[PDB]
Amino acid sequence: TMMSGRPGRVPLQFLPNEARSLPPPKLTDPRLVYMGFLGYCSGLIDNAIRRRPVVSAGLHRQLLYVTSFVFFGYYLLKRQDYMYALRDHDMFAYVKSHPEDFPEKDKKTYGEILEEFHPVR
Amino acid sequence: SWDKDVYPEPPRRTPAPAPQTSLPNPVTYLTKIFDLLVDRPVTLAREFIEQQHAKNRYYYYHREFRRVPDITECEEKDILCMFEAEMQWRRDYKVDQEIVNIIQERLKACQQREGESYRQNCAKELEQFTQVSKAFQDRYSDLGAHYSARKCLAKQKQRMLAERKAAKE
Repeated sequence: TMMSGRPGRVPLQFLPNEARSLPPPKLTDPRLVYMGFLGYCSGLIDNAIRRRPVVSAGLHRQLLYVTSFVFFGYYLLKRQDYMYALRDHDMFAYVKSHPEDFPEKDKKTYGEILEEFHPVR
Repeated sequence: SWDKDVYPEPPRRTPAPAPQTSLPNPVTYLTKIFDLLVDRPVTLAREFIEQQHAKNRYYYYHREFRRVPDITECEEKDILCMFEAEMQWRRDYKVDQEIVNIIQERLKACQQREGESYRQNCAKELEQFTQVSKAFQDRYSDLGAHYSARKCLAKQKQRMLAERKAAKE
């Protein structure tokens, strides 16, 4: 289950305090813009289902859709970035603490390596 | 305009006109008519256009790429060095293709110019084309549609191993 059993993980915590050391996702993030686009599409489908003008009826409702989607998308992206940073940090620490399992290989240039040539006739 | 060393042309040996009959050669009169009705206006137009070109004289340059370390001096996964070497190798491949093209142009020019004595008078051009073709076929052949510098290196290594085996026998 990988990250579930990490030491110090507080249960039912969306964003740990250590996540604040990471840069927050920019408000112009393409992922956040796509979340807003999903909210707008949800508003359009809500208008379509209730048989009202799709692109004009209920501007407040569509605005609320977009705002909620952007808000939850921002927090979701922050958590995702935190989790990927945790993964990279743990991988780097494990590599550093286990030199034998990840040894540097001899760097032989192509002039030295013999790769067989397969002709195309 | 073109360097005559790159494209050799033999000295022009044109026989002198020595007519024996007194009939008026229609070819001479036709050539004079052509030179009066076509050459003169064409030359005047070219003079005008060349004057206009000389009025606004600007230049263009031949981009020169410096030599880059080859695929031989390139680490296993050094993507940057491999990219540089691959681009240089592709440029060299294009240059060698154009060299073969120049040699083929020489061969065709010799074949046409010599007329009915091309077989004996173009042996040198045939020899040059044979040398260049053998070199090109040794270097760039059987690589396939997905050729790369690593593949030429492999073919060269195979050829050198074969040469060593022949030398040790």
